[PDB]
Amino acid sequence: MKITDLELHAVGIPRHTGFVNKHVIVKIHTDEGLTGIGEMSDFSHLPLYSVDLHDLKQGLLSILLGQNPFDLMKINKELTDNFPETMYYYEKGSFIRNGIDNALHDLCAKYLDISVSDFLGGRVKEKIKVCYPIFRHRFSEEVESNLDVVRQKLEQGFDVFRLYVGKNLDADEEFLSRVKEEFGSRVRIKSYDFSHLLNWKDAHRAIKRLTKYDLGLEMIESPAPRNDFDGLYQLRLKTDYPISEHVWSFKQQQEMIKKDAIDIFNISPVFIGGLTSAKKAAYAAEVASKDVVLGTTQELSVGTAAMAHLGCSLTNINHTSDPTGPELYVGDVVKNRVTYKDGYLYAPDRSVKGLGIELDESLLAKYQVPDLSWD
Amino acid sequence: MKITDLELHAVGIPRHTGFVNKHVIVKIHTDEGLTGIGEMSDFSHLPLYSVDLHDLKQGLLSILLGQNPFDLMKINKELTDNFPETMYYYEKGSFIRNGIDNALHDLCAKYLDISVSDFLGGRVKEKIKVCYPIFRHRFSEEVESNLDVVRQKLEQGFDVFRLYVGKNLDADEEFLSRVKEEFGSRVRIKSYDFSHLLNWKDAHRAIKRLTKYDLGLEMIESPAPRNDFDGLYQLRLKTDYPISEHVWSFKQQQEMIKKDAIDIFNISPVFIGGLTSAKKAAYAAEVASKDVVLGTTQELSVGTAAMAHLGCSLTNINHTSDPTGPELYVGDVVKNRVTYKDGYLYAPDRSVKGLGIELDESLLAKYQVPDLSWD
Ligand SMILES: [Mg+2]
Ligand SMILES: [Mg+2]
Ligand SMILES: [Mg+2]
Ligand SMILES: [Mg+2]
Repeated sequence: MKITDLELHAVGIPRHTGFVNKHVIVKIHTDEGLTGIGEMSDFSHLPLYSVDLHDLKQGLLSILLGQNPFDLMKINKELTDNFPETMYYYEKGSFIRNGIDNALHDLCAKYLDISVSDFLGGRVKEKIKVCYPIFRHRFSEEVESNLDVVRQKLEQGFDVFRLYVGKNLDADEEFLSRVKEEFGSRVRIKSYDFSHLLNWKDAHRAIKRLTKYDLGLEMIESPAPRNDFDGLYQLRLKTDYPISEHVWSFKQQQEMIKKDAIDIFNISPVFIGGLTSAKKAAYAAEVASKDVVLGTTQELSVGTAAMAHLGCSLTNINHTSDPTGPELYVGDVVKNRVTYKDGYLYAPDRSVKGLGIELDESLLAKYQVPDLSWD
Repeated sequence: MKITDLELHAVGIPRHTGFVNKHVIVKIHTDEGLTGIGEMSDFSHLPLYSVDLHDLKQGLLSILLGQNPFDLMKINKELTDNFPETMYYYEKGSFIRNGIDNALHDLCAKYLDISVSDFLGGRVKEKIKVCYPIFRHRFSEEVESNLDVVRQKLEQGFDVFRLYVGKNLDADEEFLSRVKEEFGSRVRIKSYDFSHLLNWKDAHRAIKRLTKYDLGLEMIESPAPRNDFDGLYQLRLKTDYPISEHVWSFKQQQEMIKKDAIDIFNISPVFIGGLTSAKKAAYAAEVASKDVVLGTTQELSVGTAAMAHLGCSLTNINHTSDPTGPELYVGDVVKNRVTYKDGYLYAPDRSVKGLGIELDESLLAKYQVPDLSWD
């Protein structure tokens, strides 16, 4: 069983709002005709530079050519050697490793004629609760429009949301007030995400005023600057609600563990380098008796399916997760998108081997983009 | 006075050893006909991906177009907003910001008809001591070769070196023995650099045996894994010699200051985002009563000149520095290549406005490379 070729398809799929996120669909071919598919999800994040995919295909091929796809530990070590972790949330190297590792899982699973779920440790549950995002308000005028979004998604089954806050507290508070007023207990906002915008003391004051509204609130996410472990710790001591933070590197996770800086580790394959790395992160959390939730960068169906399988295999996910990326896009590049129902993400049919998702060539072509350049 | 255009020239200049590093020469044009030149030094570092320069030029132009080059604080803020610090030693965004900010210094100085030295705080000295690098031995068989290097470079005036260690302590030890044997006090090895290869306890063991040899030893550099602040501290306590570490981000530097983890801050524009950022880092070290030394990524003449001006303006450089990049290359792209005398790097003629270095279009074209792709 050996890797014989690699394909990278750049695609740009617009969100209902207009922004066109760029992703790279991965295909790993073997000598036995089995192909693994993966997704280097959402390259549209700072820094404001873009990677040469022609050069990248060459580098990755030199690494993968002739390898046994089942050598996940060996391959991932080499990937990390070439694409180091940098303690940076949006390191493009993480997205890259993610697409490759996830494609390898699909490949191995297909080879064994089993679902990726069975390759990841099996099932603990068949679905995991997720939430839909309401991006941060900048002006009070944006409130009405977001209430429409809430009413619309609730109508579709999403009764839980997560709100990005910190930019305009008066607006944040107006929104929450309007939500409690109209929906009562029909809607829950499980997290207030500050996206690392405020210093911990400023976040403390914000938390104090926003939490006057508790609509099934489960956590406060990223309430301090990136890598501010001490600030997270101090804030955790002053806040009743669990503090959650994204895991973007083992070094960063190690520090938050050692310093008992947070309560919930937000793990997402794309930010940590793939399923192999995400599992290690989740297990590290488990060994430390810490809670976990699956985060998101807003991936398409292929990337979301990866989390569907991983999420349904973990015993330490005790809160609502975030992967609802497909809901923000007008399209995808698969024959059948991931399944959501009543605010839950379902792990693909366990009887279907591999990831349980299939690429649609006509759609790959339709959304194809020449490169990953910015606008 | 406004920026009207930008040019990015990718160049590949082979090292005497053969390896061809890639750099990007920067030209920032204005409405008054004045052009600032800069250098995005050595992109040939991991991660194993390359930046699209056509896309990069568009992104940088969108930032700089129409701006007043004297608004250094405003521009650097916008540069950092688009190219965030990542606590990673070789973040390509740092090299990018460096080239731009350095070109802005040249541009501003040219406009004012003054040397960059006088735009940076003037002169404290006219030159700074530097050292030539002896890269780490992997096999004892290499000791002979490196000894020939020392003899040749000493003959050329370089009486101070820095030795990279950690791979083969037996070899490092043999080399140090042979050098003390053949040259005695004729040569000094001011630093034993571990390049983050060993965990602090293992480095402690190495240090104990390597420092049996003291040829004007000034510091032990990077004796702990990248960002291992606690490790640096513990090692700072057990080591008599000063501990130095490279500064790659303000967050990293802030933490090393807070924990008093090191004694000497190794600052180099390329790793921190340019002269503006390097000055802030140096001043922060000064406020903290800490020493500074100028580091290097092996830049060419334009990049080295930036440090020559900077180094000669600082009051807290009390040790030998590292910028001898030009010595490793077979050529450059300037009319007046940076040279050294008796192991010293002199600040450029204070009578020459700007950086004091002029590009040579013929050499620029000779060493031109189509892109920054890997080989
Ligand atoms: Mg978040
Ligand atoms: Mg995203
Ligand atoms: Mg060093
Ligand atoms: Mg270098």
